[PDB]
Amino acid sequence: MLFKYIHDVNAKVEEGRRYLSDVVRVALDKEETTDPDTQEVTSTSYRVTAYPVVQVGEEEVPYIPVHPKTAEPGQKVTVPTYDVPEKLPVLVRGRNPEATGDYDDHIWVTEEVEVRPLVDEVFKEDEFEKARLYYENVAAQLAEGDDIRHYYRKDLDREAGHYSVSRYPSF
Amino acid sequence: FWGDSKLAPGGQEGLQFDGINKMIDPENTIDLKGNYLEEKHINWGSQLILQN
Amino acid sequence: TYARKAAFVKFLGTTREVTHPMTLVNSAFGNVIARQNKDGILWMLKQIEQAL
Repeated sequence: MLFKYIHDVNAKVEEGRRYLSDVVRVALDKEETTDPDTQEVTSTSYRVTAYPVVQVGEEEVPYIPVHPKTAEPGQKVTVPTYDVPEKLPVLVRGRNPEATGDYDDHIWVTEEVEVRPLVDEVFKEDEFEKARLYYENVAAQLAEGDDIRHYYRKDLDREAGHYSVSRYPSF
Repeated sequence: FWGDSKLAPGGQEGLQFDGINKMIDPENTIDLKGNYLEEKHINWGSQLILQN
Repeated sequence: TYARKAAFVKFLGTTREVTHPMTLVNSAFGNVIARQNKDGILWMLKQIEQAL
């Protein structure tokens, strides 16, 4: 992971089905396709992703102080580690099959659902700056304090002003 | 007093309507076990109704 | 013979955005908010027409 970013979302965002966790990780990494016969790269690409992660442990990293603070030559700080979970819980209304009356019929039950990436995009080798802009835009959208809303990319859109093709139903 | 609407075969709907003995929740029951009705049982039932 | 039927209401919408500096510059084609509203209304009209 060339770039990595950890953001803490609020209760309104966590309530959604796409943000069932409380921490979001944004990453940018480079992929290489290797020739099966001999080690020789054939194609290269950059990937921008975003997953809801959960804490699994801790580790020690160098301390980087900010303006008011000052650090020792060998000062270190401990930060948590994150991983992508397989499933996350939800709370949905239900009914008790063996309710004896009118007071124990309606209840709440918990279910597990599959976790899917928030963002998954692929960029070519000669488009590093566009990938960097996309990653920065995702980070800014998360910093604004709401859900990720803009996924538009100019390269993958259909032509504009071609009335003979855009007249067909799209809903 | 003694109605019951589930007397059809298989426990289906019958021709009667439920009475006080059946509409009352099964939890709200005091069993005297074949004894007399003392004065404290009135308080027992009163609290059993007050707690709702 | 008689019957009873039900119909379910659905929802349609779209969102338009304009930046703050764009509202301060001079415009050659009138106000821009009205243009955005007109475009949104016409787009919604077409979507409804084909969804029908």
